Amino acid sequence: ATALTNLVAEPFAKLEQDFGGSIGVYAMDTGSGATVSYRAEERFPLCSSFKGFLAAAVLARSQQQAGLLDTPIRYGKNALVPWSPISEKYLTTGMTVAELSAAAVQYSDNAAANLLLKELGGPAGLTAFMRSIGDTTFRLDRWELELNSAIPGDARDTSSPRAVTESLQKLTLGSALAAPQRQQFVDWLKGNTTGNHRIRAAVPADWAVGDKTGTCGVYGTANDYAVVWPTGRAPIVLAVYTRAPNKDDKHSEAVIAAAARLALEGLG
Ligand SMILES: *C(=O)N1C[C@H](NOS(=O)(=O)O)CC[C@H]1C#N
Ligand SMILES: [Cl-]
Repeated sequence: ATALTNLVAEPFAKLEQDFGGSIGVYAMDTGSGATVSYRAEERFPLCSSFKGFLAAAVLARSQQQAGLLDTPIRYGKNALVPWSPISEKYLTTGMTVAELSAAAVQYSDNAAANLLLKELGGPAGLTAFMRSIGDTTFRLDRWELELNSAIPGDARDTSSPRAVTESLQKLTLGSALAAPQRQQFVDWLKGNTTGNHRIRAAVPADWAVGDKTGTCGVYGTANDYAVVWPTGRAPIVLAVYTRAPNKDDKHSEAVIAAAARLALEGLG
């Protein structure tokens, strides 16, 4: 007999009632292969969460371009956009590709993400990297900040929780990348600073977590994805995405953390 997915689903539905929108969740236990899935194939806006996959695409590029990571990108004023706290600090000097990548992942630095997008040939460059690892769902169309609009019905700049999770698993645990680059991706995720009230809030403090958040700032639209390493057990890969129908519906970190908990607890 298979899982009773109605029973697995029930507490997510309840959560989304008080939230006033939609929650998408996919979790995969890499030990057992068990999964939790709720609206896991619906599209949700990526917001800043594309920046993790961006860093991975940069790492993929570096495999073929020795020293790309230690190459400084020296930029002007036009690179800068709000929510770019690290790239703003280094305007007068520049930042290496590695530094920009760390800033994109760990501070969700907007300007740094746009600078790296330019290196890959724009949003379409990153989408093409995702297609190269078999993600047919992911689509990044625009740049920071336009990609944050999160307008109801817009398929631009979205993916599914499931596709996010499968791609995250390929890049962090599978061999999609070479082992040094894979470790570098994990290290960047592990050092994220913006995720303490989301998936990390659901995980025992002594378990290692790498994550990337997104917060569009409208339409209740926010997210997190992560790899979790329970001590002495196979890692878990999961993604939690939200949206809501009104522009002024608040997003909620508590809801994200609650959905992560339900997902993690439901794996077996
Ligand atoms: C991305 O979604 N961002 C970047 C920035 N940081 O928030 S995040 O949730 O940590 O990713 C502010 C909100 C939004 C923008 N712009
Ligand atoms: Cl400029």
